[PDB]
Amino acid sequence: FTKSRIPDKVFQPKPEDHEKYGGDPQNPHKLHIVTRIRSTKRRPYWEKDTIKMLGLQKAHSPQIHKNIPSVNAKLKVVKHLIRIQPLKLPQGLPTEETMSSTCLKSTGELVVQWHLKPVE
Amino acid sequence: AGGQWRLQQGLAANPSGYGPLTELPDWSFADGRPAPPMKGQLRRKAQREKLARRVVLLTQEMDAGIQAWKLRQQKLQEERKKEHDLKPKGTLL
Amino acid sequence: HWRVMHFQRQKLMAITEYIPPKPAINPRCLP
Amino acid sequence: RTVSFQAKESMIRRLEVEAENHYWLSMPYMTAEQECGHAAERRAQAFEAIKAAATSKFPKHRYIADQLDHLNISKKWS
RNA sequence: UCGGAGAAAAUCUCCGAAUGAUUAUAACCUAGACUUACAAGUCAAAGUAAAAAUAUCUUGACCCAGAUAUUUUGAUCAACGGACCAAGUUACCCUAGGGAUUCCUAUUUAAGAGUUCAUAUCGACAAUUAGGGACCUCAUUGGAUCAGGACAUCCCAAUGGUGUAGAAGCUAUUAAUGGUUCGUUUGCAACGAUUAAAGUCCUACGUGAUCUGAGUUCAGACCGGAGCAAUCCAGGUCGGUUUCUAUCUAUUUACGAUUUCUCCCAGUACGAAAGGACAAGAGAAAUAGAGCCACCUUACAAAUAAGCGCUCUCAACUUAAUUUAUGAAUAAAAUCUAAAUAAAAUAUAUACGUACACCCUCUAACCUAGAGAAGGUUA
RNA sequence: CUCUUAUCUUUAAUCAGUGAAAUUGACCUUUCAGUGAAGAGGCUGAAAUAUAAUAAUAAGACGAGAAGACCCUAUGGAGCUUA
RNA sequence: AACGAGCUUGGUGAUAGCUGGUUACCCAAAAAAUGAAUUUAAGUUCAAUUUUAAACUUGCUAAAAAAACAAAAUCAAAAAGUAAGUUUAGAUUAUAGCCAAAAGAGGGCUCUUCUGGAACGGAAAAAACCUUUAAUAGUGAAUAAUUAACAACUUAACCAUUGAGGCCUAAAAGCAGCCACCAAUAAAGAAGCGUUCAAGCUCAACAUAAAUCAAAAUUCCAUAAUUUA
RNA sequence: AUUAAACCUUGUACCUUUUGCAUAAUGAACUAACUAGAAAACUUCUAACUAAAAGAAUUACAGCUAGAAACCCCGAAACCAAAC
Ligand code: FES
Ligand SMILES: [Mg+2]
Ligand SMILES: [Mg+2]
Ligand SMILES: [Mg+2]
Ligand SMILES: [Mg+2]
Ligand SMILES: [Mg+2]
Ligand SMILES: [Mg+2]
Ligand SMILES: [Mg+2]
Ligand SMILES: [Mg+2]
Ligand SMILES: [Mg+2]
Ligand SMILES: [Mg+2]
Ligand SMILES: [Mg+2]
Ligand SMILES: [Mg+2]
Ligand SMILES: [Mg+2]
Ligand SMILES: [Mg+2]
Ligand SMILES: [Mg+2]
Ligand SMILES: [Mg+2]
Ligand SMILES: [Mg+2]
Ligand SMILES: [Mg+2]
Ligand SMILES: [Mg+2]
Ligand SMILES: [Mg+2]
Ligand SMILES: [Mg+2]
Ligand SMILES: [Mg+2]
Ligand SMILES: [Mg+2]
Ligand SMILES: [Mg+2]
Ligand SMILES: [Mg+2]
Ligand SMILES: [Mg+2]
Ligand SMILES: [Mg+2]
Ligand SMILES: [Mg+2]
Ligand SMILES: [Mg+2]
Ligand SMILES: [Mg+2]
Ligand SMILES: [Mg+2]
Repeated sequence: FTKSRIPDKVFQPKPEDHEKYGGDPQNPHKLHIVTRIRSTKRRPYWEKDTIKMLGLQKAHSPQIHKNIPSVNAKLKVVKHLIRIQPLKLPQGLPTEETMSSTCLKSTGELVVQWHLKPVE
Repeated sequence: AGGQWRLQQGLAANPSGYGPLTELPDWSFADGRPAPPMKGQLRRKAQREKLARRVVLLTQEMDAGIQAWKLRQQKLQEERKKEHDLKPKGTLL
Repeated sequence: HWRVMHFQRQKLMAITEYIPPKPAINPRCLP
Repeated sequence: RTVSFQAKESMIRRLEVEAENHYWLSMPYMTAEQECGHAAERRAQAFEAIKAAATSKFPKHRYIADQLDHLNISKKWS
């Protein structure tokens, strides 16, 4: 049992894949939302290390990571233990005023105005 | 129960996640004076603020790295189109 | 002799079984 | 020995989630060459913090007030 | 102990060294490294000195003793990290501990056997994810008592096939019902006389706080064979002490029968003769179970108890192999039917019976009732 | 021995007096199938089940005892013999 | 009243690499059974690991091209995700594992290397399989794994015409055996088989109508259940 | 837990030891008392004085002096001397 190298074809999407997941092959998203959803117990030690490097020690708690190849390379190692979701900014990036009023939704949207009131 | 349905409606899977039921204050004085903030809410806000600042920092660093990359590539271009001295020719140069 | 397969491996075989396409109407009953 | 219906359904769910992970990992925002050096400053100062703590270890100050305060144990109402 | 080759670095497959000859005689000094637990072991620029660069090819510490006049030499220390110098034996033994106590058989196939004819009875090659059993060497199990269970059936019972005329047999299905002997020589067999038969296995030799013979296996002693002896041999032989008051669990108060022979049918059916049935029907015993004492026998040289004496023992609602009748799928004047139907047909068994059934005074005495208690009896 | 039987004494049992021993983690101490190291009152799943004595049997508690046997170990002993 | 060598006292608290035992709380970290030598394999010493304190600077993962054999272990610039690492001083214990999975080597087992594991949940009971970041109070909530699962494809009722084709067994008939592989016809070669051989029982024709697979031994052993989105 | 002692639910005695597992296996009838880690070479910590420190003899190229900090209990078969 040794580390495996996945064929490059796995990470080359198909036209229907873009339709299903609703992601444009151009203007790719910038930030990942990564959550660990399985345990590192009974997994090889290299998988254990990458999980600690990425900060996913606690399960079901989301961490933000750069959508850059070096980060992606580690994520591919632990692809089976995590869920990757594209961070969305419906109302734009938070500013100094809106830093204290943010909330990350389950949908993947970081809203900058969080009122806890009926939409009305 | 109901976790999958809640996610479709945009809510948290567990009713104890982000929503009015948990985050809204549980009480206030009879006079109407607001109560001191709950310790759970203060902690939850601090984590959320920390998460936002990471979002700003990572985006800025990546964007700069993109802009800074362009500038470097330009220099290589101009550096290539460099000429100097003179170009004599013939039986004497 | 058969050698038992790890449960996880058996689970993989169970989920990768071939599924044939089914017709809406049997050809016989059709004209 | 057959495999339950719970067991086969739950794995397919996990496969579908992992299938999406494949897609989201196929669209890198920055190429490898563009990546170089975009975070050099932060990494440099971060280690300087590590070194500063490591080399700042030293004994603690000792005060007269601590030693002389033990005498208060015999304080009384005169 | 170390080195060389393969497996390919864990154990395996092979060769060699405890040097050898050749020689230009191969110096001193000193960066950086290899290897390595330690120890030992490798390579080497620069500088200097000799000469006029070169050593080529294929291994044992410390101590302690020496030799020369600083220089050197000492190990089959080979158990090769090496005790300066020490072997046998113990069944007379001890202590501290650790352990343990090919050939069947069932399926599939079918060349060849069976005059003819594969599969009446069998049978090559094979098929079963199929069931059981260096030159020499070698060590738990019988019996008694009481048995529980499997069925892969030895007899008893119901059937299919036949190269089944009858009678004897052969083969297969079904069935776990009760039964399955007594001796002789034996240490494993070897026989004798019987039987309807003298099944094959599992239960830690089933079963040693129920009993017993071996063996393991010793203290004594002989031969035979070893060893200088002590001793020894998986070679003989004779002798030779294991005790236990049951604390707990569990258990200690009915049943409704098996087999054999004779008689009859009948010396008939059958069969050329020889020989010779079935079912149906009647009668005897043997054994087992449950009881009893008029006789007999043996006791108490008692009014009792015993067997060697006497008596009694049965019904099957509910099936399996198999065989019939009616009749569809399926034009039959087919077909027993994991079609709807009607019957017959082992061993089992409890539907159905018999037994029991009463709420019961008790000073005491008596009792064919009894360890105690319980129970019976009382003009 | 086939094939056991009867009688008497001892013991037993009941009454009175006296009164030990090995043994004992705690016990409110069941049956079957499973699992397990040959292995189960105690685990898994079924089932059974008012409570306490008295007298009996010895299947089990790998029942209790002794300085018993068997192989191996120690840079533990000892007796004996020698080459 | 225990003689392979008496008993008593002393030496003597003999020695025991062997057996047993080794007494309050809390916090924290944490190996091994790899290698080496050993009258040494029931022990010990060193390496290696672990640990505590201290000094100061790069470490872990990943790592291109290119190299050493070759289509991944060494080695390994820049990066990026991240917080560790080297040296100095002190120090024991440990040096026998266990089971699953993967590749080999010997020959089912047994060695070697790589990975994981040590539930309070699930798999029945279940150290080793799967789910599981620590441990707290709460009569809150969302979830993970989760012994269960739904045999398989044409005869119908009919008709069969010679010179025995020869020759090796009188002679061999579709047909003992062997070779021709045969005869007209609306239509028939001889198929089983019969026959000493031909007896002929009669297949195919003519002539009529339709037509390869997928869930043995104490006493059976949860109970049950085919459809409510 | 409960209104309720018991019924219902959950739960394979302990120490050592195997191996980091036992339904192994050792030891334990129970009570009271008694019954097993001891040393300063080096290291660390706290102070005094400091090119010197120490109440003679010692150490010293920031040392030297003082304090604090440490390493179990029970058990053979044997051997020897002298009595009996
Ligand atoms: S579906 Fe039955 S014949 Fe058409
Ligand atoms: Mg060295
Ligand atoms: Mg030189
Ligand atoms: Mg040696
Ligand atoms: Mg040696
Ligand atoms: Mg003798
Ligand atoms: Mg029996
Ligand atoms: Mg049978
Ligand atoms: Mg016994
Ligand atoms: Mg007795
Ligand atoms: Mg003698
Ligand atoms: Mg004798
Ligand atoms: Mg005698
Ligand atoms: Mg004898
Ligand atoms: Mg009793
Ligand atoms: Mg008759
Ligand atoms: Mg008395
Ligand atoms: Mg009870
Ligand atoms: Mg059992
Ligand atoms: Mg139970
Ligand atoms: Mg009594
Ligand atoms: Mg008993
Ligand atoms: Mg030794
Ligand atoms: Mg000795
Ligand atoms: Mg001692
Ligand atoms: Mg030792
Ligand atoms: Mg290792
Ligand atoms: Mg060596
Ligand atoms: Mg030696
Ligand atoms: Mg780098
Ligand atoms: Mg043992
Ligand atoms: Mg001695």
